[PDB]
Amino acid sequence: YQEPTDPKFPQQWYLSGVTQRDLNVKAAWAQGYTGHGIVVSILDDGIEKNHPDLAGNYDPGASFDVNDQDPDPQPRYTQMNDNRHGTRCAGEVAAVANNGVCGVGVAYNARIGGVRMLDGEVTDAVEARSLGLNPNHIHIYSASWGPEDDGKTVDGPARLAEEAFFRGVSQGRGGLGSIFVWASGNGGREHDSCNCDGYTNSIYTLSISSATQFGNVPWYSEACSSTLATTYSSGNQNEKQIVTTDLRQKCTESHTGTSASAPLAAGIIALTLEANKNLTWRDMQHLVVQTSKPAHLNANDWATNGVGRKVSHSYGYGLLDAGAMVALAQNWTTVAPQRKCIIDILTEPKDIGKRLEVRKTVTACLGEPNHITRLEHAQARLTLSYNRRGDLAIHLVSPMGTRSTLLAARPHDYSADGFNDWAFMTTHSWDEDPSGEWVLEIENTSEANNYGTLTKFTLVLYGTASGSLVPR
Ligand SMILES: CC(=O)NCC1CCN(Cc2cc(CN3CCC(C4CCN(C(=O)CN)CC4)CC3)cc(-c3cc(Cl)cc(Cl)c3)c2)CC1
Ligand SMILES: *[C@@H]1O[C@H](CO)[C@@H](O)[C@H](O)[C@H]1NC(C)=O
Ligand SMILES: [Ca+2]
Ligand SMILES: [Ca+2]
Ligand SMILES: [Ca+2]
Ligand SMILES: [Cl-]
Ligand code: NA
Ligand code: NA
Ligand code: NA
Ligand code: NA
Repeated sequence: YQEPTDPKFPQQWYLSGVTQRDLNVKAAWAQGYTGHGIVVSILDDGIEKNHPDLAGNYDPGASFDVNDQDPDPQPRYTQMNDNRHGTRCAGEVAAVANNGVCGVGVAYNARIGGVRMLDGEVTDAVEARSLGLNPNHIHIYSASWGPEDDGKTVDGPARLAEEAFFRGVSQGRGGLGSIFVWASGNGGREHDSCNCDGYTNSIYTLSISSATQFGNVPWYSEACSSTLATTYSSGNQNEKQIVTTDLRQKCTESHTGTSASAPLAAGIIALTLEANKNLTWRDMQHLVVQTSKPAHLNANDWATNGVGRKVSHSYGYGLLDAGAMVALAQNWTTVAPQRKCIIDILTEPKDIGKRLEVRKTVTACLGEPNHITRLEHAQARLTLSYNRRGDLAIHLVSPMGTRSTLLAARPHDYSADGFNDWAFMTTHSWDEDPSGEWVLEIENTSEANNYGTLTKFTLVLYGTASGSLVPR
């Protein structure tokens, strides 16, 4: 195997490193996996399809302009180069290799397109038409953005966009399911808590956070239980950043944020899908859980779950490992059909006050076709009132003792609107048996005499009843 000769490949430290602080992509390339036959679309502000490092891989069938309602996602050029982000992300996935220009994509033989959908008013219809673009041609969608990262918003896909997610994972990709890769957010300095973003909090999105070059949690990171894994991105000014294609046929070394991590993940997922084109959308999440690596990622919340895997709310299961992903994909056995066990927990509304604990012992649909002994995602779907939402912290403890933070205190969130059947999701109990006692904790983290009521708590378990591995 001959590594790429591109002039900035040496600066792509998260791919070209020799110090074990990288995504282990060369190992996948040397196994023969470069993205050939895979199609990725960037949902963003457009794609410079004539960029010298993108044109060779550009796929019009992976592209559309929802903002102007035409097929051509070319960005709108402005003095401030506002609409450059999609071009930066596209190069991370699939910049051409060995062509003397900039660097390379993770999946440098994949085909790449873009949906121009952020340069205009983003409505539910715009979102749905983007998520549902050509779902039997595009394999993987990469989205780096969501509701405002102001630390006070709770929002997610409205009806058309949620229907697009369920159509995508159900009928997309020949019934194997569209793979939606999502950035978990850039709201760290606002103390944002990313389960309040219904796109990344979805079970249908494969959610990705960031690590700095020196292995730390970047200033912009949001912690939450819905994140699955991590890729490298930017940090402080002594740490390197992401090197990729830029608007006006240029090359940048200063692409940043969690919004630069999701495209790298999408590229790794493209390599993995080349290694086994029959992987379902759920198979892909299982591969990420099993192969991601905590080592050398610094956080104070690493905890071992019930099946022996280390998990963090900043990093999920750790750093994506492309070589390990493609190796495990090759002989992967398709997971069993997804079961869903619905448990209505409360017998009466519960005053929250300063603190509320709800304990319930469940059988996880014992005796029924939705019996789950092997969890995937779990949700606590909560309906509650409270006078100042951001003073709440919410935790969910599984029968195996795994504490998932569903919500951390958000100081800027002054809302009096509470949560209206909000489906807080955790990945941290993946592969655990969910039978037994679950504990929900709701706490007022402020000294204020805050007040409200929990009126509904639905525990929703997804998973299967076969195929478990010995714990790690
Ligand atoms: C009842 C009903 O109909 N509600 C409809 C709502 C419509 C809006 N939704 C949230 C939402 C709102 C938004 C737009 N917002 C404004 C700009 C934000 C930055 C500014 C910096 N920036 C650049 O500068 C680029 N050059 C990037 C963009 C992001 C936030 C985007 C999404 C979204 C959805 C999908 Cl699918 C994929 C993706 Cl990538 C992004 C999602 C929630 C539902
Ligand atoms: C894909 O997986 C399904 C489910 O196990 C199986 O029935 C089918 O034969 C597989 N297809 C290929 C091409 O391997
Ligand atoms: Ca256009
Ligand atoms: Ca190149
Ligand atoms: Ca956020
Ligand atoms: Cl469902
Ligand atoms: Na975001
Ligand atoms: Na997700
Ligand atoms: Na534990
Ligand atoms: Na149990």
